[PDB]
Amino acid sequence: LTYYTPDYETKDTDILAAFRMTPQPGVPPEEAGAAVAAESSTGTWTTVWTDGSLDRYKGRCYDIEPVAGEENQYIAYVAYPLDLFEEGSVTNMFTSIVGNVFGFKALRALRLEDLRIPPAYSKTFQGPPHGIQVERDKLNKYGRPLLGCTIKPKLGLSAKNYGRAVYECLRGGLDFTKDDENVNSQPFMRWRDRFLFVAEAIFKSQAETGEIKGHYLNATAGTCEEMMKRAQFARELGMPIVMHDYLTGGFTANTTLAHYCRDNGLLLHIHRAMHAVIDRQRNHGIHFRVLAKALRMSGGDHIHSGTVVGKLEGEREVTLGFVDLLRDDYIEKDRSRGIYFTQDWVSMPGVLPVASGGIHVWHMPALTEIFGDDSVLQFGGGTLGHPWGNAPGAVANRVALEACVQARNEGRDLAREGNDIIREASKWSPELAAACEVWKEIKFVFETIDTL
Amino acid sequence: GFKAGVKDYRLTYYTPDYETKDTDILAAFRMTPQPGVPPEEAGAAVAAESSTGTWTTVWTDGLTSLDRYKGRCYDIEPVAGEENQYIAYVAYPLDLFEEGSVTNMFTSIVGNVFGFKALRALRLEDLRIPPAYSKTFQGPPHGIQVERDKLNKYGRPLLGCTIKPKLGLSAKNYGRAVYECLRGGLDFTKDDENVNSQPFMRWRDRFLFVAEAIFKSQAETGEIKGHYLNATAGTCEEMMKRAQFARELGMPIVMHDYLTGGFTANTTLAHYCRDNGLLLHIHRAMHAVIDRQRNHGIHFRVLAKALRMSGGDHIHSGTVVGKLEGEREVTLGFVDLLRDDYIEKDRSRGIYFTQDWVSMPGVLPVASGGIHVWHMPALTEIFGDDSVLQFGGGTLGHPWGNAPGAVANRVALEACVQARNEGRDLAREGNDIIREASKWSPELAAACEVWKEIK
Amino acid sequence: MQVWNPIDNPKFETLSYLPPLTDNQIAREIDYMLRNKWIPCLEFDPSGTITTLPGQPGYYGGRYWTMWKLPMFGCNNAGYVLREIEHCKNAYPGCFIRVLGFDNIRQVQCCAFIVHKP
Amino acid sequence: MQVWNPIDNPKFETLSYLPPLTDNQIAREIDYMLRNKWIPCLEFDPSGTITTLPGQPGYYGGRYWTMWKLPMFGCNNAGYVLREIEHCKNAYPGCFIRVLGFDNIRQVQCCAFIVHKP
Ligand SMILES: O=C(O)[C@@](O)(COP(=O)(O)O)[C@H](O)[C@H](O)COP(=O)(O)O
Ligand SMILES: [Mg+2]
Repeated sequence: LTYYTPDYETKDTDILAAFRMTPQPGVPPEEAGAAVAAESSTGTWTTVWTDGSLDRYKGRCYDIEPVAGEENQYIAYVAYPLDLFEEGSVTNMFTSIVGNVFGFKALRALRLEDLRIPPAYSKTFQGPPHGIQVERDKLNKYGRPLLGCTIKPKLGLSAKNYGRAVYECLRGGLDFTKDDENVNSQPFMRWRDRFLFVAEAIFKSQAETGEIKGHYLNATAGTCEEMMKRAQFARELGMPIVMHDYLTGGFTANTTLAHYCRDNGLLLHIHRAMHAVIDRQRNHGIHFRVLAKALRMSGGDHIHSGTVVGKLEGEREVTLGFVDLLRDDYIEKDRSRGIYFTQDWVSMPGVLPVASGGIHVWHMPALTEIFGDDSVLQFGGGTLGHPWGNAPGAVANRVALEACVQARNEGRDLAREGNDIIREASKWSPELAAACEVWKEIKFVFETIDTL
Repeated sequence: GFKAGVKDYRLTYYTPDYETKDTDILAAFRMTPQPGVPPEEAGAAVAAESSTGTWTTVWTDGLTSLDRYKGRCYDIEPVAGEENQYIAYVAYPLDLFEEGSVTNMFTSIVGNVFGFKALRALRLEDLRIPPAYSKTFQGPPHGIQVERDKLNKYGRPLLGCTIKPKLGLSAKNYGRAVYECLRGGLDFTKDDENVNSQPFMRWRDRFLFVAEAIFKSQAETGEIKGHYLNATAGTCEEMMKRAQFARELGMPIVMHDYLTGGFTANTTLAHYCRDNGLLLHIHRAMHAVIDRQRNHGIHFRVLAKALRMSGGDHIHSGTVVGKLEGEREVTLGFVDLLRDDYIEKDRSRGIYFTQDWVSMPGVLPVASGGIHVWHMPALTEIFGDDSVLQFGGGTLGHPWGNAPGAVANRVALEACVQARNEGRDLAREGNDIIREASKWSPELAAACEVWKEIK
Repeated sequence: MQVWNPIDNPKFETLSYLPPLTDNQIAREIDYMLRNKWIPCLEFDPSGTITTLPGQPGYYGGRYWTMWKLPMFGCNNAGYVLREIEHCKNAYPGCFIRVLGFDNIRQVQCCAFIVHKP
Repeated sequence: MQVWNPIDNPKFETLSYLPPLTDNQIAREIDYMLRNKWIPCLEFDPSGTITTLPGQPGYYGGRYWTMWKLPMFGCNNAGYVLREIEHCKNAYPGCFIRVLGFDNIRQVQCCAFIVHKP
């Protein structure tokens, strides 16, 4: 009746959010909606404490809908004034909206779904260091998706051996190479030698083929001083790109690094670790699209988006929606893909998506269709598990992609005629033939737990 | 030697008969797999994709010697009642971790295994840290005894209060209320987690006014007083600037948020606080998004152990009187995990492994959230005189003002302590002792009327 | 197993691993480009070496070429493009030749490939 | 439209874009120089390459040449200058030759152009 204004005309400088709620038996719905608004702001419906203007500092519920198909499920909408947030700080925003509403006992579960950030609040952030167009112009690569590979085994290899594999992999036809996310500095291998050996391998490989190559160097550390020390060396050597984990490291550290990278002209690659602890259940936690928006605001160039045919969960429509949210500039409302609000980015650069996690040659036609030529595809066991070696493995991966791109350009299908394309290509490639014979019947099909 | 192809995990990562060493890290998850997969394969899969393993056999492994860098599942126990639940146990070699980093330890155990398409849920329960990995950390800046020596307060729990719903206030009005509450008789005074720097109030002048109030309140009573100043920010240059200014004004304590800020910044702040001689107060926000549901997430007793090694002096722990038997045993156990030095195994209290801390300082627990005068003997008898009690609306709600509100709490606490130091039982007598003390103190009256008895 | 030859094996980016291209293939992409409304253009250069600098990330030498005439704005047939290529081949017979495309809405190129070698 | 040849097209500063110069043109500027009371001088060198340094603004290599004899002070006829050029051409037949001028009031040169190529 108070924290529930069923007519409030939302302004154009307000932040909006949408929760899904599971009330206890008996509690009326329009009563719980008003409790979420207050428990996320002041914590009262009376004026016993004010009389000190309030009102200009309180959130209000302005709509309620029932979820079709479920007898106990609702959607609540809440508006928040602009003067409640500090400019240029994601930590504050997260603390102010979600930091007490998930322990309310009168409820059984809660899940945040979407958020609308107005242009009057987005202009105070810096954003991605370079973007999409600038990186393509720097690397001089147009017309096709990029390729990459991760090194294995994880933990156990020395530095000379680590560098001997990068060269053979890089000399075969790939573009990028990466360190596992759990490789920082360990007794069996320290970082300052790995950097040097990787640099030597990169130079030797570049001099041979005649194209630009790179490798993502990990910069996660336990203190800020060490993290900043590990990037100045990479700047000194002339390497073009670095990597950082933003969920186990922090938002404060990620923002400091993004500023440094913008200042000194480097490229940033982000990894999403521990995220499955928050967004896997369909009735508790925070959806991944909110974290994607937060990262785009904080700063980054690449981001993992997941596959749909690998060893880890992921649905199609949902993915198609958030990928559009990540890359585009103006997005319209569409409830059939999980979009609740219209979003405007007022000229802010985009972010490249990345797909990785148990994939091989008999999966190219599909990937090439779900994602356009504006993504990066990674293959770790698909290159180092080839019956011959790392160079023969890399060549087989590039030929498949070239054949798929040519077939797409000639005006043929890809969902209906895909196996043929691969076969007609193995007829003239002695390396592609070997790979196809090893992984013919290896797929992953289970029941989805986070349907929609 | 190399055979390209795919194999099973239970062929190299399941060691039913393994004797653990004294430099190993142990874990314990509860799992619920999908229809089709036997339990053994599931356990083996977790150990593999968390130590050293992929999905299709690589050749670069015949030049590193495994059986020296791999994790192993060595026990699986079914859960009574449930039909598809089991407890697993994994062992991790010591050479897999970087010294002095909590970020690394977490990235490995919990990183990319809670999202496999062959499971439905997962939950981490406990961890055993060997005494050879802990000696590489610093721990809390000061501890328990050193802080008590610094403040010169013995024998009783400390008191505090928080500025409740009172935003949009100017700095001068904030300082006036702080001074009134401090002159009332309390010890500490908090802030508000959602207050860093906003158009209605910036931080420098708020710091100035609070510092002005503290000295003038201290002069009239001859006791040491303090106030927590929030230092959470967006970059690492702002946080350091605020900490340096707080040190320059000569304040004794600061405050930080460690779940939404990160581990790296928390470790940096702890190092600075140890170097320059300050106290650290830790607030836990957003924790309910992880540790609430019973079949997915991470239990709080692991985050407590991580906070103790990264560094801190105070931590929130919640109240334990509105619960019931059976429960509150977990809370009493993980309080002991925070304060003691040697904890033995006890399954009834939710302890899975024996933990030794080899001479590391303790952490003071904090209880808060809706409490008034009638609850004093219970809290005194449960926690003991090694905690901090925080009052909210029970101080600013007095009908006479803010200053008389603290006198009632002080009198009640002193009466409860005196009653305990005489042999009287604080559990059965309870409501009776408060009434006698209310007879010769007009402020305890007119407060024992707004708030009724227990039962 | 066989061994990839490391001696004197240069590559020229996109469509360099597939078998050699024919004139039919060539006049098939030019059409794909035209169907999406993009502006063609030609470039030539006598070398393909890449040079770096001591300590400047993101700087390389040898990325710019020489423009033939001007971008073919308002072109709706492919034939014209093929004639212009023969003119360029006749003019300078000791240089590489490349074909580009342009999108004015996102301000970025869209494709590039080689059609003549010395 | 036509295309400007980018291959093997060096230039030598002033008066290098106009059609080749004749001896009449040559003995026309020498007179213009003399009418304003300036001092002639000759210089020779076997190369014209320019070299830079990593991080020093305003430093280039290859700006100094070799002086023939000495500046012709107190010269009032052109003929003499033309004879001296033929002597220099006979002496070193595999070098460039330049003609300069000098103003002692502002302390600066006034003109320069090439008269012989290998
Ligand atoms: O560590 C790994 O398993 C990977 O390198 C894949 O290796 P393989 O391809 O060799 O299996 C990727 O990091 C995961 O895909 C991360 O998952 P997400 O993209 O969901 O973060
Ligand atoms: Mg990995």
